Amino acid sequence: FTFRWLAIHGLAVPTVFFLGAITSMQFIQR
Amino acid sequence: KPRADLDRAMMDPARDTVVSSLYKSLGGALDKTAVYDEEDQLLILSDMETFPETELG
Amino acid sequence: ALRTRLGELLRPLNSEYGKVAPGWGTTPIMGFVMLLFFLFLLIILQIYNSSLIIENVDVDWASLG
Amino acid sequence: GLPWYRVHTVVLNDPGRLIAVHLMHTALVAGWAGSMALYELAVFDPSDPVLNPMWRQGMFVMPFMARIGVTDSWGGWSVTGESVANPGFWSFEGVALAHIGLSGLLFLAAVWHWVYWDLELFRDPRTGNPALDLPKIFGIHLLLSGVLCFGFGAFHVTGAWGPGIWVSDAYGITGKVQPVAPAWGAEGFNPFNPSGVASHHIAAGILGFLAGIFHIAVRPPQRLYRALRMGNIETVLSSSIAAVFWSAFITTGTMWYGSATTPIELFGPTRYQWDSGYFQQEIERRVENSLNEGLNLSEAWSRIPDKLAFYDYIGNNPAKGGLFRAGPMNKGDGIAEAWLGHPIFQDKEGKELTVRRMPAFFETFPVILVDKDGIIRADIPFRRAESKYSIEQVGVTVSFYGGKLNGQVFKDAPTVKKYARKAQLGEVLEFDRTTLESDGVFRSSPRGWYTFGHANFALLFFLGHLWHGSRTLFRDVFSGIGAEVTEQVEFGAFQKLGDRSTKK
Amino acid sequence: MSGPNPNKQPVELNRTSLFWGLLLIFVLAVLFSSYFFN
Amino acid sequence: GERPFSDIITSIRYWIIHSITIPALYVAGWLFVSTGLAYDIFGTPRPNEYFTQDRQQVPLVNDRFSAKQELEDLTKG
Amino acid sequence: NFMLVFQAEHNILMHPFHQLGVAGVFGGSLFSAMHGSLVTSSLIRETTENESANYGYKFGQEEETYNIVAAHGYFGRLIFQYASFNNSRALHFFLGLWPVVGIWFTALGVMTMAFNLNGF
Amino acid sequence: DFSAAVPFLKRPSNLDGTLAGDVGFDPLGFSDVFDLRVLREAELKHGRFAMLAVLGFLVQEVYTFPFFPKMAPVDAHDYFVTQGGGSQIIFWISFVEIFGVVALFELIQGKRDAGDFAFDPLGLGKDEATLARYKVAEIKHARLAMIAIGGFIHQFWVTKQTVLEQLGNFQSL
Amino acid sequence: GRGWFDLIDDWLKRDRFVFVGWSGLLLFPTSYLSIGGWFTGTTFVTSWYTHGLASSYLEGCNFFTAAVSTPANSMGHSLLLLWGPEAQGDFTRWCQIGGLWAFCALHGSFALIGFCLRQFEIARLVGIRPYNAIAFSGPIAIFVSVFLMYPLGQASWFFAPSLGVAAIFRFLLFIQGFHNFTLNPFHMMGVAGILGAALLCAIHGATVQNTIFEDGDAANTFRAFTPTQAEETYSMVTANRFWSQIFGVAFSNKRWLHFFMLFVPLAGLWTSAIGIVGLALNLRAYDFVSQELRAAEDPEFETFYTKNILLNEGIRSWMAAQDQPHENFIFPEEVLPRGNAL
Ligand SMILES: CC1=C(C#C/C(C)=C/C=C/C(C)=C/C=C/C=C(C)/C=C/C=C(C)/C=C/C2=C(C)CCCC2(C)C)C(C)(C)C[C@H](O)C1
Ligand SMILES: CC1=CCCC(C)(C)[C@H]1/C=C/C(C)=C/C=C/C(C)=C/C=C/C=C(C)/C=C/C=C(C)/C=C/C1=C(C)CCCC1(C)C
Ligand SMILES: CC1=CCCC(C)(C)[C@H]1/C=C/C(C)=C/C=C/C(C)=C/C=C/C=C(C)/C=C/C=C(C)/C=C/C1=C(C)CCCC1(C)C
Ligand SMILES: [Fe+2]
Repeated sequence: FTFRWLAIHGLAVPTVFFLGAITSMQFIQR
Repeated sequence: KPRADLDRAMMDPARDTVVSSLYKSLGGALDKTAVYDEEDQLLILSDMETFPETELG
Repeated sequence: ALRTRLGELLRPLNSEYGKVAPGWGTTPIMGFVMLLFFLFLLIILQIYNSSLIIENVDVDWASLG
Repeated sequence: GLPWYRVHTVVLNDPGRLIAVHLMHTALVAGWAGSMALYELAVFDPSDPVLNPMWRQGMFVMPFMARIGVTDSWGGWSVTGESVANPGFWSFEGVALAHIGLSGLLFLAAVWHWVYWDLELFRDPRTGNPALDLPKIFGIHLLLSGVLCFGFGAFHVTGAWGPGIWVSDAYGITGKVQPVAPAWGAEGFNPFNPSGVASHHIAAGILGFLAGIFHIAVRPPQRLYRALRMGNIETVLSSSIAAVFWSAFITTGTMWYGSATTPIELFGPTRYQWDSGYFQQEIERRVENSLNEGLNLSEAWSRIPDKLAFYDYIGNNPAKGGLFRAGPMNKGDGIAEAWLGHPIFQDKEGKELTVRRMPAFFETFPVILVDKDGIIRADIPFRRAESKYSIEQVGVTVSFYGGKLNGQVFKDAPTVKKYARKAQLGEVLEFDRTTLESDGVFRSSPRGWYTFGHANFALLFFLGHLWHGSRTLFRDVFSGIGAEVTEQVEFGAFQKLGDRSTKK
Repeated sequence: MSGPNPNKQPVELNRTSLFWGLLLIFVLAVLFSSYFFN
Repeated sequence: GERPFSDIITSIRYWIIHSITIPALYVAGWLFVSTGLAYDIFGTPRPNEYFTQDRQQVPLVNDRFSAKQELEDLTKG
Repeated sequence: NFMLVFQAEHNILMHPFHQLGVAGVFGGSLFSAMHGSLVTSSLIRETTENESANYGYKFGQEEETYNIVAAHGYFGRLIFQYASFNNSRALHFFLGLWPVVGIWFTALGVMTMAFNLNGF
Repeated sequence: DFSAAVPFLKRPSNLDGTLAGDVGFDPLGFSDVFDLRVLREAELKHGRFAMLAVLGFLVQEVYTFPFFPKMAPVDAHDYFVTQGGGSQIIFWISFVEIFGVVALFELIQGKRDAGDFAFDPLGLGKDEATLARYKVAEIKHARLAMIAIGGFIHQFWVTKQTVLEQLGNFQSL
Repeated sequence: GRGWFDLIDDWLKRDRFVFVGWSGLLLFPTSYLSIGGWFTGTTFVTSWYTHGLASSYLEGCNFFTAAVSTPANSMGHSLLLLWGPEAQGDFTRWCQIGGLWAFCALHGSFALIGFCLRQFEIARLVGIRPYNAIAFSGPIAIFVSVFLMYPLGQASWFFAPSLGVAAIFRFLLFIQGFHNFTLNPFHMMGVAGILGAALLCAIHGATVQNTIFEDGDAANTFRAFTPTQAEETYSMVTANRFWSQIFGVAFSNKRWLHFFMLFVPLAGLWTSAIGIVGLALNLRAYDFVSQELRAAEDPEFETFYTKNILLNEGIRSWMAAQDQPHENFIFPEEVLPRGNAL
């Protein structure tokens, strides 16, 4: 609820989203 | 030139208008500016402290 | 400090060192003017960058005719 | 003692000697202006304004003298190419001598203000210490600058009382000093519209005059006085340096990209006129319009002026020079003598070929000839490689239209290769090399040198602004920090950082 | 009046600074001489 | 003042809400890639969309103010 | 010429040991500037306004010439409170460790590319 | 104490009501900042110029001097720019208002009433009640003519016809 | 009680885990958007319509080959706003024309401004001198010159560095080939500054770690130090003697030593920035005229500088066809410079 919470969640939600996206991209048949 | 004997102590704020409020916002009737800063603003501090000399030393 | 005619003429123009307006003074209207200047600079920058195209304003060497 | 890099801080609290050193700097700058003008007049050749203009000769302050009215000389010539029987006093020589005399007068004034430093004007009536009421000084100077700007834009630029400014056409063929009527609409913010200069100076002079009245009238707030350290003159230095490098970036941009204040008949063409094929497109349009009137190629290409074909040349590109290729542009490819005409390259089957023009990035570019579709039909090998599309094999012949070689057709391979190499550079010209012993490497225009110098100066003055803002806001800890810092640097000792009253 | 200016300060340059300045100027000359000459 | 790490990692809510939210974000990214939504959002070509039948060269944009129309012409079909 | 031919024949830029060496020199410059600025920023006031601040330190003095706690607090509040080194000895070990290891790795990368074990 | 003219606005603090035509109308409040005497001087002089201008428009439309050419009043301005009569008119106006500057300075110093040049050659106003009534009438006529002269000029600018000519055939567009 | 501005100033300057300050309002969103845009570009956004390249993990690139590529050359020096006349509000077309590079570049410029302001603000609140912001002016000069002033002097944003790894390597070799930047003396001063700063860092670390006082009985000497102690932790006299009799000269002033450590990399960065600003207008130290004249008059005359010139020609000619695809450079095999060709 503090500013540290917001600073973490700014760098956490898209971080997990991007990590999932990259792990999905690892299985694309090139 | 704006009138003399104008100050924001006798002028009622409830009677303010567009020009009067624009004059107040642009620093008008500033007869309360007799105060000075009273700070040097060029004073470099010179309070040096002497470290005590130890036996080792 | 020697006194001169020009010095005595210009003395009232340099006589109020440190004299301040109490409080915040004219800072809000100063900020409003700064905001207007920022908008004006943004407008002319985007005109010169061709990110802002205005009627009858052709940013080109060919507009000289 | 003072270090070598702090020797000028003795006039920081001495207003009289501050004025003295400012006068000395002003005298040095004015003397540089005068001496530079005299040297440029000593080395200027006004014989051919078409193929040897002032920007081909490395004139630096001559373009700025010619920008706002001074175009004649006591020698009887003008930079527009005309002859002046009665030059008047305000020629190039008159301006140079006026600057020299002004430098001398400012030098004497600097001497007087250095000797007579303890004027009573510079001392505060309330305290007696030497002080400057910087906000009111700023009001006075802003009012003076507003008056000067309004006067310049209302009388000098408009021609009401003055010569006007340099106005050229879209392609730099017929440029001269003309009175300029201001444009008050949105078209005044067109940077290539010279009416914007007059309208801007009038409006900004009025606004600066009003703001100077305000700044003389109204004292600063106490919050802004304490925050910006308005009692210290180093904040004035910091903000002035900031504004100065802001202005330097603005002038760098307007010089490199071009504007109405940087005409191409004084500073030369820009690199983006070569990148976009500006003059090439104009020349092709004129040739097409002349061909649509029933003329043949010779008459159509002979109607193109030599100035317009001279602008369509990569040696006039400011982005082709070198950092240590010093001197004028004529020290490079040479002094231009004549336009040889437009080359048209034809193979053995009569199909026309165009040599691909060299981009500004390339010091060397391969000579390749394309057809109208864009397919390589002929080229020149690198230096000694075995070839497939060489000039000797395809039998390329070159025919010149217009210029000095009008009507001539060259069929021998060495001449065709030479003219293809020349056509790679744009329009083919004839250059003189024995006058200045030109080495043969392209050099930059005054536009490019101005841009380089002022971009670097703005970048360095950014550092200077940072340094002086730091020395202003941190004046109390100039010689170091004390023992009152140890309590503040404890993590979580105070609620608000740096505030002793917010202790937990 | 025309006399003792209170802001007069002496100027120093120790031998370390002298040697640093000499090294700087000579190294700059070595570096830029090849480019001034060509 | 600050919130210590032990209070963060020993909180029961801190674990259940993460266990119900973060794998959802992971699967959301996985489906953002795997359903082809990223290609459509960011304009990235599919492996079968670098070259078309009519365009066998690099699709260069050659005009500034008609870039949107040129991209729509190049990316159609 | 050596650098250009080496890049042509071994692609040293894509070699991770050369990248570690570039990180070593860039980090060495970063840490040299950082340490110098942190020490110069927190110098203990020992001079007057009309002399260089270098004379506040005397060669062979026992006391420390700058406030290590002040620089540590400034750098802790700059990034986060344990991005700094509380220990000056550990800080100087890191200063001597980063670029030495970087140059070791880039020298070993050139040694390995001598025998044609090229970069990525 | 709200304004007599404007019921929702307070009466301006500098408009006590002693002046002629002081009904309390000052929404923007120019009297709060600038001097009321100088403002009344400017108002009275604007109004006197406008009254003379309105009478001049009527007379010039109805009668032009035979040694002057016959034309509309508004476009005669450029004719007398070129001819030199307008230069004479502004020259004598400037000559009178050179002393007008001194009168304004005395007004600033407070030794003169606003708009009071003591110009009563015919002795029309000597009784105090008649003098106050004439002051009120003068200020009302000044305001009315200040509006009317701009009305005349703009109507000629949009319709290309003079005042009584437009009252002849009232063309609406 | 207090005004609203005073309350906001108190909350911004609160001594919390992450200091915000007034500079934080400019720093945190701009830096956050710069880093987020870089990750978004290197993760999803292509370069197929600007460079004809693949520069995202979605196209199959790794960490080295993925980049946020510069805009197309046709864009010129456009600000490339999302609402601008090029994209006209279309996020897809904005990503396809390279507008994400402009997003990252502008937000990173203002984020560097914010971080330098943060250094100033924390130095003012703590109470120390602001030499760290002066030090950070160096990297600000690097970023400004290279990523803004160089492309603004060139044809477009296309020739600015692309935000990647192999993209930066391409920029290095491109500048060497088209500019001969190694020959530039300002770049030489920059290299001297960087290598001397690394030298100073290593030598100061080694000297301090090897001249410490025996302040503890443990063989590992890291625990024998407290931040609040008054005495020095290492011998300046012994270090000065060692370097006086090993190297000939040595530091005797600790403050001058640390200002030199501050000054060398800063001067190197600023001089190299001057060099890049010079390159922005093709005002280069590309050639020595007398060497070229002597090589033209004498075919047997050859130096390593002439070989470097030939290598630059090779870089330009073999790189321009695919490196600048908008120009449609078609170079036949006979015009390409080859060592065996002559
Ligand atoms: C430039 C130029 C010339 C010129 C000229 C000249 C002299 C032009 C002069 C133009 C003038 C005087 C215009 C005046 C307009 C007055 C208005 C709109 C007042 C409205 C009042 C209202 C609505 C009152 C409203 C009201 C209020 C507030 C209070 C009561 C309620 C209500 C009644 C509703 C020439 C002829 C010399 C030619 C030259 O070559 C070019
Ligand atoms: C090499 C260099 C270093 C790095 C930067 C850069 C690359 C730009 C380059 C720039 C160098 C610089 C700053 C050069 C400065 C040159 C200057 C200031 C030249 C100015 C010379 C001044 C002169 C003649 C003054 C002549 C005035 C005279 C007789 C006056 C005499 C008179 C006086 C004294 C009394 C009245 C009567 C009279 C006759 C008027
Ligand atoms: C650009 C734009 C579009 C429209 C919206 C808006 C205007 C807001 C604007 C901004 C959008 C934003 C802010 C998007 C945010 C994106 C973010 C924060 C993406 C972050 C992704 C994080 C990632 C991958 C993590 C990478 C870390 C990795 C692999 C780990 C590396 C490792 C390390 C560090 C040491 C070696 C071992 C190992 C494990 C390999
Ligand atoms: Fe140390």
